[PDB]
Amino acid sequence: DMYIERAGDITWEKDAEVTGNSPRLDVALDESGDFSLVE
Amino acid sequence: GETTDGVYRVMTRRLLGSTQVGVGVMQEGVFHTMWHVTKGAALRSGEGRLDPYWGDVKQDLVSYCGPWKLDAAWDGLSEVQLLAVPPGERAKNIQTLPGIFKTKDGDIGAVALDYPAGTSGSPILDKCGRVIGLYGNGVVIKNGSYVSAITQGKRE
Ligand SMILES: Cc1cnn2c1CNCC2
Ligand SMILES: Cc1cnn2c1CNCC2
Repeated sequence: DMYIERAGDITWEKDAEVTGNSPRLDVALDESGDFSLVE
Repeated sequence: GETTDGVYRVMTRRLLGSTQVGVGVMQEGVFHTMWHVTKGAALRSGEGRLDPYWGDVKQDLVSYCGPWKLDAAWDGLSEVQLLAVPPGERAKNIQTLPGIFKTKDGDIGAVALDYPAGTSGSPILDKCGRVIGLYGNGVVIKNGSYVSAITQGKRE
């Protein structure tokens, strides 16, 4: 049995930690909703 | 149950202890999550029941109590924030500049941030606090890093 619990408000936070790169990738999406890399 | 707008954890007591299987967004009385988090099953909020209303395995999205309400879109230029809600940990904002998933049907923003699978369904936001999609449907790239699409539904 699945249940939900509140975790917070949805807001933009000034001076949040900034990380992560921005890759441009060719991908395919199959009938099962799974992505795969196209090469 | 609780119907206040905001971000929620999706939990199960079927496995050992209480396990976080995902996250979701409550907005305008509709609960929004990724299909793979619930597999379309009913949810509980206290003593209240949330029944699935719309879903699609290919988009990997599902709404409860009403139709999909989130329609904001990434502008294709600006940094966004993932409001990550990891299992057993406090909600935390992470700012990033999305990359792009290029597909035969068009381009989609993507966020190169790696969190445990039970973080799936966490919202990605723009600078006005609008939900531009949900985190958790993605791929593993060449160097072994995980990258998630910014998955958004359609408001009918
Ligand atoms: C992580 C996970 C599990 N099942 N699915 C996914 C993502 N793509 C849709 C199906
Ligand atoms: C957010 C999510 C969903 N599935 N997975 C992840 C990250 N680690 C790889 C598997």
